[PDB]
Amino acid sequence: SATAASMNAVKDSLQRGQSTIDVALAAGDTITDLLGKMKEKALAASDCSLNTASF
Amino acid sequence: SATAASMNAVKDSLQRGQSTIDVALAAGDTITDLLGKMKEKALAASDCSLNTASF
Repeated sequence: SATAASMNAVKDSLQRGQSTIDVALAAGDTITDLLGKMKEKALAASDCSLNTASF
Repeated sequence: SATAASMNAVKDSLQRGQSTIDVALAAGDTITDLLGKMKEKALAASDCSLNTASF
């Protein structure tokens, strides 16, 4: 029964790990969206027929 | 009959031994419970992802 109590202690560490990885995943989704937008902006800025004001 | 009286003297020593061992057993049960709790605490403290404040 001592071992079963120890497993009761293990579950808390696993739950904390779950929470940490969830936060990381949310931030990562936001970052991927921003990276797509940045790629579009960089593609638009590479046009050679633009004014000095659009660049 | 002298021997029977002597046995009457023996029974008291046996009863005192009973009492002493009973006290020891009660203390031992408490100690085993505390040892289980200590094992759980030591297992929890070995997690490498804890803060300086939880340790």
